[PDB]
Amino acid sequence: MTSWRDKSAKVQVKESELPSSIPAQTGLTFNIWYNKWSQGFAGNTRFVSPFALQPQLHSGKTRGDNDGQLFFCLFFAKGMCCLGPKCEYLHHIPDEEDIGKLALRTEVLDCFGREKFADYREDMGGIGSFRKKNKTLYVGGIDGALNSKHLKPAQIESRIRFVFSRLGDIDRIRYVESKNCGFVKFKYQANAEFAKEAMSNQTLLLPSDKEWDDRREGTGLLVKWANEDPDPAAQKRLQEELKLESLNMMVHLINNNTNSA
Amino acid sequence: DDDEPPLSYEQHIENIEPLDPINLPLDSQDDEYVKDWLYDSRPLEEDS
Amino acid sequence: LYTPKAEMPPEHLRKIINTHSDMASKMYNTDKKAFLGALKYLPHAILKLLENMPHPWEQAKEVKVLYH
Amino acid sequence: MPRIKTRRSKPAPDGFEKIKPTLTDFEIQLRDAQKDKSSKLAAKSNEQLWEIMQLHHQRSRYIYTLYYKRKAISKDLYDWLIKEKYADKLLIAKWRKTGYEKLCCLRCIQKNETNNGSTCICRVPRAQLEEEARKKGTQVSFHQCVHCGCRGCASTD
Amino acid sequence: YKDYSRYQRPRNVSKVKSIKEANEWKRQVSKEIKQKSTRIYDPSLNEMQIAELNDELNNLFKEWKRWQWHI
Amino acid sequence: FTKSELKRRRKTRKGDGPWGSWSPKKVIRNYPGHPEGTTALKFLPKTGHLILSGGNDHTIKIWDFECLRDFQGHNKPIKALRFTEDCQSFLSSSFDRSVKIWDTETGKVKTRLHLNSTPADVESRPTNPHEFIVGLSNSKILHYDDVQTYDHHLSSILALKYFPDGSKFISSSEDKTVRIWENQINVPIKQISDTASMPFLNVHPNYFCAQSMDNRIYSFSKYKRHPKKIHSSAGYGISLAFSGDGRYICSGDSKSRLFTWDWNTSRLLIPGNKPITQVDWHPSKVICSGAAGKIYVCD
Amino acid sequence: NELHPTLPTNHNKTKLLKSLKNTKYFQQTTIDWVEAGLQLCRQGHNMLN
Ligand SMILES: [Zn+2]
Ligand SMILES: [Zn+2]
Ligand SMILES: [Zn+2]
Ligand SMILES: [Zn+2]
Repeated sequence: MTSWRDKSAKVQVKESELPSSIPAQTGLTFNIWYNKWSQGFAGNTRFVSPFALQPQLHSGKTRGDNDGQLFFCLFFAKGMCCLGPKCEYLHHIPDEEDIGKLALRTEVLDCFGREKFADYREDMGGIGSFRKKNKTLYVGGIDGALNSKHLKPAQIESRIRFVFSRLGDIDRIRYVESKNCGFVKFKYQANAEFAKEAMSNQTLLLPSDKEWDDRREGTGLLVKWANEDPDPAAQKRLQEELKLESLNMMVHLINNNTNSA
Repeated sequence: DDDEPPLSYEQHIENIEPLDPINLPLDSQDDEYVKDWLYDSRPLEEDS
Repeated sequence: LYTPKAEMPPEHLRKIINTHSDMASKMYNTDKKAFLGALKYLPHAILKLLENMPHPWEQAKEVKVLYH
Repeated sequence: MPRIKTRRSKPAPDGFEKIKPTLTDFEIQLRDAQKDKSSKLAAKSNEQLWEIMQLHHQRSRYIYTLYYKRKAISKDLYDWLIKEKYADKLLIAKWRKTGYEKLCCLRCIQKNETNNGSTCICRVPRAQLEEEARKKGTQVSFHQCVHCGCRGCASTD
Repeated sequence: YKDYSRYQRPRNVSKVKSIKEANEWKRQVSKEIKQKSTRIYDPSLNEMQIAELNDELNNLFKEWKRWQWHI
Repeated sequence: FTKSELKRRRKTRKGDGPWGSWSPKKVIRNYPGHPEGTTALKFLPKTGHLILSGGNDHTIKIWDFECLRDFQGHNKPIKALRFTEDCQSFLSSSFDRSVKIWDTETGKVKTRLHLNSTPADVESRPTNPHEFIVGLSNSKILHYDDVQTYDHHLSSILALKYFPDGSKFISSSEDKTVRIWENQINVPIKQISDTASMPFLNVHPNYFCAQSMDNRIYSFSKYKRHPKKIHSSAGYGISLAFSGDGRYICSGDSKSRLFTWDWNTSRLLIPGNKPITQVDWHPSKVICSGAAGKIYVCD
Repeated sequence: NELHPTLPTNHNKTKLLKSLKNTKYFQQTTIDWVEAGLQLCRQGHNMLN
């Protein structure tokens, strides 16, 4: 309301300021059908995203708000949308009012409107599956994000807790030092889909660090979909919440038979 | 040259005047009926 | 019903062929398919071009075209 | 007949030079619009098409107002403009009809091209479109026509 | 470009250049470390051969120390 | 709705209708006005409100970023001009063997620096130290107290720069070398001999420099160039400009060396007269002095 | 050519360009012949590429 509904959305990147459509050259000749580079080897292909979402800054009314659009702007999340207030999709953190609109729709496709698939991708990356309502992200690749600063093991979690708290309500955040990776679980799936594209290829630097001028030189972190939590301290919480979900559905379902009779 | 692309019409051709065409001298007395319209692109196109 | 196919400015066509000079964006993916799908029709366009070639007496010849 | 000043082209009539400075100014705007402004968005590319349909509309609307609303050009000039492609023969003719005087495009009226046999939206009056916005409880979900971007050619608007 | 899959070690470690460059020469050791480690445990029975191959391992592993030492 | 009410509604759209709403580099400007050719250009470092342009007519004409004022007082061609950041001072240097200071406040010569042997083709103002760095056909760099002379290469010194950290002075000469100077020790810290005459250099606003030659523009802590026989300027946007003597303006990226554009200037109302002598960016615009007696603004 | 006549068929009611014009995807305009040739060369190279 005061932070979001009061203002209008702002142009994040100028349309001249947008990156070039060709990728960085990792081959000898450019391929025109498949917009990639062909001959020779294939190098790396991952780079730090130059752009990042400042959520309390860039949120505002847009064109999709008056139209009743259901879906969020993909390049609002990357910090890359050049249309600003003239864009057909939404430019704000998903809320309970917003996911209530997506409730019939979230089952088969994400908050960005892209269709979910049958099974997960091999590296658990990408959009996701409709078969599992996954609400947990695997925050990985943290060394290339931090530009190989050491720091400690719990300060890394402090960077994770500050950044992902702006991207929605959180169920829990777990960091594992031995695996150098984090597990962030959200209240809703739509926040998790939103924060996944928001934090792909980003860096946890906070310009109070000395490498802030060299934030671009790194690799960038991987936010991917999480697998199941293998400890039985969490497994028993899964079937406990699945039980409560089933009891909340049966009360709703006997009222269908009450009206059916 | 095969190296250079085919040049754009609106920049390099549209502005220039064309050139004279291959029109015969044409008589004024013998060819009076036809000299008005013999070399039109579509001859007598609007003559009802 | 029916009408007489609309007449379009020349600048509308010329913008299109200027825009598809270097096509590397993601928006061009359907249009990339369209060029391959038009390849079967291309000897027909060559016939309609070489039969409409200007004869020696005329400087320029304005033909009527149908474009995607 | 061709836009090129061929030898075949009949020379200009008398009142032409009084309106040649505006007509050249429309011409140089058209040359700028076709320059391959390379963009990445599909929303930006068709806006570049929308500017071209706007400029060509504005030129023919000016020639229409000179001959019909002001009668400040001769008929020999006005036929010379149409034969030398400066104005659209058909788009002017639709403007003469009582419904279509502020018409967007020849493309917009055509029933055939669309999915259902309808004109495009930018042919509907806004006050009617405001009415379904009152009905649905939702502000009007139209901004620009796809094949030009018009915002109401509607005669009432 | 320029692959790093073509050239040699190159022989001296100290003569190599900026850190983003020696990183890829370093993994250009580790793959042959990985490849010939898998070639250790094989039951292929040539005991003379795997002895000279064991010395090549110790050579490359010492190089791997040296590339880490330069960094 | 009524026809009068519907009339007052139809004006509420912004344009007249029907589009009325409900709810690389290019050449922007050409400036003539110098009588002779224009050798050097510098811009006001604080406000960006003016230019200081030298000439071959010995004058200096302050152009609005219109012509504000003329600064005479040199007897010969003004090869270099530099404006100071922390001072309201302008250091001009010419072919008359003198480095002349200028008080921008009152517009009069304050100081004249002496003991150069021959024409002085470069002035660079050291940022922190209140120093002047001049270099010339004298084959030496003279550090002026606004003190030190540096045993130079072996030939005339074309371009000189200053930086606050070590290697304070970067110098370039027609012996095809580029030296990095340790001024307190007053001897060479490092020599860069990879150039095959280096006529121009430019400091990136990354702590590096872009070095020029006839056919190869290098960088120093390459750039892909064909035959562009020989000024350089580095925008804060990475883009690295290159002025040619064959009229070609070679625009490049200082990250992939890639050359994304090459332009060609229209000479004037001779074909040999169309080079670009000097060039500079503001503190999104490019200001290039040419030997056709004109200043061109590239947007 | 005159010994073996091939007679045309009368049920060919769909020409190429007539049926092809009917679709929403094509539009119609008039331009110079040389411009038509240069567009076809630019398109035709772009297809084979
Ligand atoms: Zn957007
Ligand atoms: Zn229209
Ligand atoms: Zn329309
Ligand atoms: Zn319209």
